[PDB]
Amino acid sequence: TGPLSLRASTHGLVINIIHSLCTCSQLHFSEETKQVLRLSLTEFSLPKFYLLFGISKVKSAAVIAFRSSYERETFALTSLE
Amino acid sequence: LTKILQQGTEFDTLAETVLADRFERLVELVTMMGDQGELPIAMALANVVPCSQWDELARVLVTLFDSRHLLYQLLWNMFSKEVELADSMQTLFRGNSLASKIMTFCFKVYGATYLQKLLDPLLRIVITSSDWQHVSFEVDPTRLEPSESLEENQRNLLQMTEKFFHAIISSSSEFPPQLRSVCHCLYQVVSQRFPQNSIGAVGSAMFLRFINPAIVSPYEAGILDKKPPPRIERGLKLMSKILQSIANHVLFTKEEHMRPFNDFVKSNFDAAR
Repeated sequence: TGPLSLRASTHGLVINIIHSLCTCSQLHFSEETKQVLRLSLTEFSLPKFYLLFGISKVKSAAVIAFRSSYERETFALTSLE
Repeated sequence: LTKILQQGTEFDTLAETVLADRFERLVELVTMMGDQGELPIAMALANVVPCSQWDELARVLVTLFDSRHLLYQLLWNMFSKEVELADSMQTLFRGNSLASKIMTFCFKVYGATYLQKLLDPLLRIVITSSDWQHVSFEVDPTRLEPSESLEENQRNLLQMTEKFFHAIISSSSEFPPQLRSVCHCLYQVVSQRFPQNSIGAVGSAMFLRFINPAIVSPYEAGILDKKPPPRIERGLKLMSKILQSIANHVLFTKEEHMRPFNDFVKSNFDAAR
């Protein structure tokens, strides 16, 4: 929902959430759990999840998350599933 | 530089690979642990090393056996020596010895995050609330100024003690697994040593070398970025003394002003246990 910047920011939010979820000593997770989270981070990095998140044609979400410093597509509920 | 740095093991020199293999063989040389007996290299280095390097030895040992996942057995051997080298239950591990240096380094490297997360809210209560309250903390009648009241300071100190202690008892659930393994390794060999208050010596050492040093010196721990006012410092020293007396399962004797606090100390014996 919203322009390109907010959608890219949402994607970066999801990536940072998983990244901080695996790289912190507070939770003291198991090893296999860290393996499946590491797999999940890779699968969210895929272009398929870019198209799920509404960001298309953009190579790097992190670049256009800050692009001002330096709605046409419809939304389908199966992607939300 | 990244793609160069993760290139692999085909581009390194013969000298580099020979050096790596020789280093690895030396690391394996230490970590060979024979059946039914303690590890030989550690037994040699425990009894050979001069005192000036002792702590440094402890450090590299803690860096080694943990990375080989064998830290439990190293601690087992060290404590297995220390339990017979020390006789009195009070004198166990309190003196300067290699067991003390190793467990001190273990506390410092492992429980820093847990200690900081436990300690900063009880600090922040003192930083703002009791600071504008400016509750005094002098309990020695000779050190008491005439303007201050003895009983009010004692009540403030008491309430502060139950707040800190109940915070720790609440955070009983939260420990890193490695620190718990260290405590278990200590407890098993201590129970082998004596059948009386095997848990008690564990608790006394636990408050002695981990908990109370942060309480006396919060600024030195790095948890508090500023030096606190000296009244708070004196009060925190009193916290450390009273909690140590709780851990020792014995009440104050010399301090008459601590005698009313002995009832609260002996009241919390079973919960601490």
